[PDB]
Amino acid sequence: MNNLYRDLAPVTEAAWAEIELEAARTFKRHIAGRRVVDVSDPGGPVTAAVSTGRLIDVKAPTNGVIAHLRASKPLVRLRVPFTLSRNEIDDVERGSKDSDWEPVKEAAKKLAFVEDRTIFEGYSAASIEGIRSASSNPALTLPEDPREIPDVISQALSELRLAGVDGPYSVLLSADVYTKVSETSDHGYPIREHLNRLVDGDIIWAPAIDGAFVLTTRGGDFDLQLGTDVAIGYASHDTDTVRLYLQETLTFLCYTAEASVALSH
Amino acid sequence: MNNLYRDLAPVTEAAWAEIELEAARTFKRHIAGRRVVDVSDPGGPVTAAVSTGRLIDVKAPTNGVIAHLRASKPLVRLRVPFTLSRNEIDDVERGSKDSDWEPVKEAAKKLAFVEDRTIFEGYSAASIEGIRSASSNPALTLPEDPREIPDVISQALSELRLAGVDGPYSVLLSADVYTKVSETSDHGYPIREHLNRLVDGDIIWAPAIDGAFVLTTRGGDFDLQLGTDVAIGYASHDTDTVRLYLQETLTFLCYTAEASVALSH
Amino acid sequence: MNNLYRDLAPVTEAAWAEIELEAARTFKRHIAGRRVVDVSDPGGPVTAAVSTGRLIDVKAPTNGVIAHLRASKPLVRLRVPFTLSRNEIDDVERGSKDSDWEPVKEAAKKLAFVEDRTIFEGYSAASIEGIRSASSNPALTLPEDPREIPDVISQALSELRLAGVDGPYSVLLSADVYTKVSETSDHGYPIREHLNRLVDGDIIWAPAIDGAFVLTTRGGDFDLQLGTDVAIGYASHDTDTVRLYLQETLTFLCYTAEASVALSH
Repeated sequence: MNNLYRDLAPVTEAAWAEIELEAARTFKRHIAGRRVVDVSDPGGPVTAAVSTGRLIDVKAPTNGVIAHLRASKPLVRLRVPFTLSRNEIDDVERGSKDSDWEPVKEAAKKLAFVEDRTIFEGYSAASIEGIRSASSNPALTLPEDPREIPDVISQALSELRLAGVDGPYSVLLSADVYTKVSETSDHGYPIREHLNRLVDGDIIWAPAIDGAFVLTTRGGDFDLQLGTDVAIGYASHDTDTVRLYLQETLTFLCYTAEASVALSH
Repeated sequence: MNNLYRDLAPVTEAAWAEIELEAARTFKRHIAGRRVVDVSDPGGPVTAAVSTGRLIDVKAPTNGVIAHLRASKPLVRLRVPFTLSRNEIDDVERGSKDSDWEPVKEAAKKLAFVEDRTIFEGYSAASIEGIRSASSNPALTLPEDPREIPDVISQALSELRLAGVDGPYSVLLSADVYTKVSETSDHGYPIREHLNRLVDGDIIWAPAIDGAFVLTTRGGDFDLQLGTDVAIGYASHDTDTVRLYLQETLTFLCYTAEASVALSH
Repeated sequence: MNNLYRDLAPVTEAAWAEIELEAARTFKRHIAGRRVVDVSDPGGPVTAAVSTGRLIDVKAPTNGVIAHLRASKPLVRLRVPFTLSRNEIDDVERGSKDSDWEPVKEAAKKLAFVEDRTIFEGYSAASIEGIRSASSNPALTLPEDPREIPDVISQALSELRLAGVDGPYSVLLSADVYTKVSETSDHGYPIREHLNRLVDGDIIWAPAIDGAFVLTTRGGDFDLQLGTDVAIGYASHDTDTVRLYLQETLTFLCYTAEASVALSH
């Protein structure tokens, strides 16, 4: 066995398949960073840090010796526990098609939100600087009126052009901004269509992030190093409930500071 | 023979083919639920219920025994009788191309309307909860002005996005709302074109339903379990008329409560 | 895994085999309905109802439509929990041949009694009418004197003959009546031998039932529809005990009302 004690869980194979399907569907639906950043292959449970290739000055041990520490970025393991009714798990085998997988969906959405906020807004406790802070380009402010959002999007694209970066550009919108651009139409077209016409990439729904992000998907700028991908593990169970969790180990590294523009307000 | 005593009917094979063609054409034209919901293969005349996989607490027969009833949803058989002039049936063989199949068309439209209302508006007597009642998403109100319908459609799509559901979205419009969006044009385009641009699915004409419905066609949310599909049977005949009927046995089950948005007014 | 979490139980394979052997032996010993009624093949955990082939009038959804509900009989799941000492389970591997399987025997006898009472005495909460109530033939009264039991048995056979039913006849006796006929002898022969001479079937010991039953085993009259057969499942365990259960899902249907005679007192 491995650390996910799934064999110890009182969950059937059919219920396991349904739970995995629900978690994967929700995570894919609510994730936005993986669509733009480079996702490394999982390094395995052993992997604990990613080498940045740099050196840190440290006080030599003896005279006449120059000592340097090898810099690295630690992976963080993020775990989202959730509990399931054993009645629904048992109902799956009985042919039930509407088992209550809401805790799975909530946990998957929470994990996706944490991952996206880590990639974009950063996670200081994990020594991760997000795309917003690492952006050397000036930060714009989203206007209140949705019809003026294409203006600031064009301004951000102009800033990226002045930064000399190439490759397809993708716009990431928060839930509020995405809703505003979708529900507002101009010239018989929603504002989201205007934004999609502006860039050759795609308009990404990013409910976890704040404001908006404009960045290039040429590759080699944003790296999401994965220790292990999203997995479902088992914690404990009662006679009527099972306590599972969703966990993953990752770090995010930004290499190019001028490859993104961050918008707020 | 089977319960459809077609061999006992005074209807010729050519007239039978014409009647079946008319009934199938009208049913396909006037049906909307089958285009969005999952339609099971017919289970045969024996099938009487669909297992929901759940248990119902019942009072044990003896001490020390725990008893549970197996929950299921009963299929309902819906029959629409209609009568045909024997003169038209006889005229079919004589080469007549304009036989009066209006009763067939009326019966087929009535059966399609009953099926669609059962799927969407529900049929309580058959223990069927429609999509409208089963929708956990908030219910919107269609504005009187047709030009504002894309606004509430975008609002419903935003609600579905907040519900975390994926897959292509299809908008179902009642006869009144479909007529209003078709006959009203904005920016040199009918409002129906705006709605079609909003969603990646299709705008469905649903004359049976009320208001509008926005839902995802990803699959696995709406299930139409069929005992037997639509068939034409024979009841009786006079010297000048034949009494036939259109019948089908079905039930509708909704599995996902957040996969649809219902609009009224 | 399936809903019987046997892999999660702290029970060895040898102890499992002993427990299954004990449960099967006790159930076969104490069961009487399966010897006379037709036992269907298990339909699987999904099966929740059995179609009776009939229609129920329901209030049409729209005008000009005739609607009928498909009648069915729900399966009932009967579970008999029991607890075993972990010391005995561990002793099985150590070569112990006299492990305490009394809880298994008690649970198996209780399940057999519930099944037999359901078949014969009925279980109203499960919408099951027993053989006694479904019997259209008049009900006889068993005399107090065991030597007069062959008289009423012959009377019941005469009633079955007047009902025009054929096939071998089997007499089912309650524990009290079986004990009385066995322990009482006439003409150097127990009364049970007289009863066995009366019918071409067999005298069945039916400790669950009350009074006696005379019925024909020609087939096609009494049907025991099985969802799942008797199985042993796992519930929980302590450091010294394991909580298991015996469960099965079934319904009983009587097709011929004149194929049985029920005796009381």
